[PDB]
Amino acid sequence: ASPAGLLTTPVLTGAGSDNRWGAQIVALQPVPSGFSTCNRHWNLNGSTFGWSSPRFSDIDHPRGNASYTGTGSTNVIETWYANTGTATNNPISNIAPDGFPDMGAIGPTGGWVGFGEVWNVANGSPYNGTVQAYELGFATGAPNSINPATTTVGTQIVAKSIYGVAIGQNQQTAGLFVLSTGIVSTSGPNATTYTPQPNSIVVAPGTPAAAPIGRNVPVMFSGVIRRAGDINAGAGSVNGTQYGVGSQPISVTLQLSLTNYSSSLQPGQFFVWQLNFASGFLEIGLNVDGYFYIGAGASSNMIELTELIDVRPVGVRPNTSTLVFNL
Amino acid sequence: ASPAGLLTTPVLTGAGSDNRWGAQIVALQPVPSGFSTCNRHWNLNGSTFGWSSPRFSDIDHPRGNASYTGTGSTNVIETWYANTGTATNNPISNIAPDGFPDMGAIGFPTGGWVGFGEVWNVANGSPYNGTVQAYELGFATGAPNSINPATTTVGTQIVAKSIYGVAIGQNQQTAGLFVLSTGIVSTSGPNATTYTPQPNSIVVAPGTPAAAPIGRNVPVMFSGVIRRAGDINAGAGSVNGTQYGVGSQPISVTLQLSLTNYSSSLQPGQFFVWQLNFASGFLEIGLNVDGYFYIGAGASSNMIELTELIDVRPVGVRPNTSTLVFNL
Amino acid sequence: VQLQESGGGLVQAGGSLRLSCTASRSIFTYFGKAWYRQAPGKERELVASITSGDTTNYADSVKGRFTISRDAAKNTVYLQMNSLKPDDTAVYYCKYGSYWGQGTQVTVS
Amino acid sequence: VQLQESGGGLVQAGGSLRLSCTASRSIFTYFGKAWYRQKERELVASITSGDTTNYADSVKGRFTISRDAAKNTVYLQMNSLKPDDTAVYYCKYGSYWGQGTQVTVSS
Repeated sequence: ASPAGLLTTPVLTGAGSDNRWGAQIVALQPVPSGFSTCNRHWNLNGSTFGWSSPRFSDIDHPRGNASYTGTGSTNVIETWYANTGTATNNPISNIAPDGFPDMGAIGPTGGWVGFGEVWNVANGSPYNGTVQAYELGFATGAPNSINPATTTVGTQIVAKSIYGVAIGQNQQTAGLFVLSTGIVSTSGPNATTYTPQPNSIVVAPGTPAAAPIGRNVPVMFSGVIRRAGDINAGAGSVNGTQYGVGSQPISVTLQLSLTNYSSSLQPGQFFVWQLNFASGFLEIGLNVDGYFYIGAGASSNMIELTELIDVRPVGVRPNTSTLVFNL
Repeated sequence: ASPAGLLTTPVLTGAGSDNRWGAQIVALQPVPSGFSTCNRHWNLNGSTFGWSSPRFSDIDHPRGNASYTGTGSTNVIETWYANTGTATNNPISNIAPDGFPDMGAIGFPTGGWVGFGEVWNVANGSPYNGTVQAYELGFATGAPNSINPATTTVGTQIVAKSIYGVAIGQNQQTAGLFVLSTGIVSTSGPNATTYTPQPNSIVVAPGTPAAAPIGRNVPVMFSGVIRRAGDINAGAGSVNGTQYGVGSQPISVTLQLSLTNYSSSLQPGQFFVWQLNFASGFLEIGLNVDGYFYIGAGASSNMIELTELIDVRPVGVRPNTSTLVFNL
Repeated sequence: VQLQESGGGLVQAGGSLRLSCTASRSIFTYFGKAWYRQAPGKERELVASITSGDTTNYADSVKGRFTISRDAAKNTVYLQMNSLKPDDTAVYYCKYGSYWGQGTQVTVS
Repeated sequence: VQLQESGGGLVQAGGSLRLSCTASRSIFTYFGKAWYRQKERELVASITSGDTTNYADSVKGRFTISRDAAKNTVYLQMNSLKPDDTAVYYCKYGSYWGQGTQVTVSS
C-alpha cells in the first residue's frame, strides 16, 4: 500500500496523538541532534524493536524487588526494580512490561510518573481503593543509587514512590501494576523544553537511528501533558503543563503494525507531504524506519500547528533532496 | 478511499483494541437484539455523535456538586455529580468530558465502569499525598442518593461515586473531577455476567443511529479481557478476576474513519464485507455506513473466539439484506 | 444527517449577504468545513475553508470581502459576503465535513 | 533486518529436509510467518501470532511449520518428499523475504 494516507489534515489539526504520551498533537519538534526510538515505534516493514503494542497498555510486571527507606513518620519511600529481560509474560519482548515508558529514571530533566501499586500476596497493607504516584524509568544502580540508563542491556526498570507512607509493605519481592497514563515530573517547569530529550530515550539493541541527512533533520510530534506536582493528581492541570514528544502519531504506528507497507519505499527515500500555512509551507518526510523528517537545519524551534491549513501528499523522493521550509 | 483496508488480519489476532475499554480484541460478540453506540464511535462520513475523541483521554470536568454519605468515620462515601451539558471545555460536545464512559451508573446486577481519580476544590481542606482512588463512573438520574442508571444524555447526570471511604477535608459542595483513562469493571454477587456493557446499559446522544438486525445479519461488538475491580488490590496480577468488555469498533477503525474521507464508498443499505477464515469454517463480517459491524449469526448470541483465526480477506460491497455467510 | 442552506437570493452590487449552513444533528467532525460556488459557464471553485482549528483560507477573488465562520453549538457554518460584485453571482454550496447541500443561488445585480 | 535460511538440497523421493529461517535482530511483528515455494509461488504453510498453522492442500499431512520466537526463527519439517515438491523455497518472516533455498526431489 502507499504511504500517502498516513498523514492527513485531521492528524495535525486535533485528532492526532503522539505514540509516547498519547497527547493531542499541537506542534512539530525538530531534532537537529538526531535521536532513536523503538518502543511503540513501527517501521514500514511492519516490525518493532520495542517492547510495546500499538496501544497504551497498563503496566504489569509479575516479579521485582522492593526495598524501603525511611524513618517511620509518613516517610517510607518504596523502590521497586527488576532486571530487563524479566517481563516474560509480554509476548512482544521480555525487555520490560508492555507499556513501560522508554525513558531514563530520574536520578532539569523530565521524568515519567504513573499511578500504581507494588503488591505481594503476603504484604500486610490492606487495599482501600487507592494507587499512588511512582517515577518510572530505566536505570542502573537500583535500589540505593538509581541513575538513568538509555539501553536495555544489563540495566534495570524501576518504579519509585514519590510520597512516603509508614509500615505495611515488607515483602522483598513483589509485582508492579501501573495505570497507563503518564504525567511528567520536572523540578524546572520553566527550563524544561520538552520531554524526553533525545539523550533520555531508552532503545533496544538493533534500533535504527534517525540522524540528520543534509539540512533534513528528524522531527518529533509534540503535545501538552500534565506536570506532576503536589497540589493534586491532575484536576484542572493546576500543577502546570509541559510538552511531551513522540516519534510517531499513534495513528501512524497503528497502521504500520496492521498493514503491509514494505514495498512502498526504499532506503534513501522519503515519502513527502506538504504542510500549508498562511504565509508559507514546509515539507515533511517519512523514511522506511518510520521516522519523520523536516528541513529545519540546526533550528530546534517548535513549529506550532495552530495555523495549519491542510496536508497534501507530494510523493516519493530521495532523502538527500532538501525538504522545503518556507515559513 | 476504499473501506477494504479497515479490517486486516493483525486487527483480529493481537494488535486490535476495542474503542470502549481499549482491551486487546480476542473475540466477536454478536448482539441479535441490536444496540446503539455513539461515544468514540465514528461513521464513514467522518463524524461522531459522541463526546469523545478517537483516543482514550483522561477525564477532567471543571464543575460538579459533591455529596457525602457516611455513618462512621472510615466509610464516608463521596458522590460527585454534574448535569450533562456542563462539560464546556470539551470542543467535541458539552454532554460530558472527553473520555467519560458511555455506561449507566450502578443504582441501588450489571457491570459498572471503575476508574481511579480525585474530586478537588482549591478551597478544600485536604492535602495531596500522591494517591488517587477508585470511583464508579456512569450516567444517571436521581443523584445524589437516589441514583438510577440512565442511557440517554438530555436532562440526565454524570456521576463519580467513590467505592471506599474517602479522607477528611471534603468541605466544599462544588468540585472538579479528574479520572485517569484506564477503566476496569466492577461486578459482584453469585450471578454471572456475560459481557459489559450490555446493550441496555449503553448511553447514547439524540440522533445516534441504531444498529438494528437485518434478517439474519445482526450487529457485533469486539470483546477483550478487562480486569475486575475487587478488594485484593487495584490490578496487579489480575488477581481480582477478569471479564469481557465490549466495544462497537476496533479503535484503529474509529481513528482512521475520523482521519480519512470514506464518505463515497458506501451507500445506506450496503455492507463492506470481509471473509474471516478459520481452521474449519469461515464467516463474513460487514461494515455499514454508520460504522457498525455485522455478522450473520441470526439468533446466536454466543461469543466467537478469534484464537484460531487464519486470516481476514476483503470481499467487497454487498447489499445489507444479503445473508452474511455464517459457517463455523 | 442533512444540511440546510439559507440566506441567499438577490442583492445589488456593494450589498451584503450572510449564507448559513446547518447540519440536522449535533455531530462532530475533524474534516474541515467550506463554501464552494459555481458561476455560469465556469467550474465549481473553492471560496472559503475553515479547519477544526478555526484556520480560515480564501480564494483570491474573495479574499478580504468574504469571511467564513462557525457556531459549533448551532451546528452551523456561515459565509459573510460583503461588497458583492456581479462576478460573485453563482450557486453556493456548503461542505460540512463530508456532507454537501443542494446549493443556494446568489445573484448580484 | 536480514533473513538467513538453511536446510536446502537434493534428496531422493520419500526423504526429508528441514528448512530454517532466522531474522538478524529481535523484532516483533503482527504479520504471520510462512514458507513459500516456486510456476507461480504458492503458499506452503503459514502461522500467525496466535500460533495457528495453515497448510496448502498438496503438502497437508507431510509438512510441519514451527516457530522459536526466542531465537527469531521459523522451521519447515519436510517429510515424505515427492518430485512435486521440487522448487525454490522462500521464507516469509512477516514482511521480510529471504533468498530462496533450492529443494530437488528425484525419482
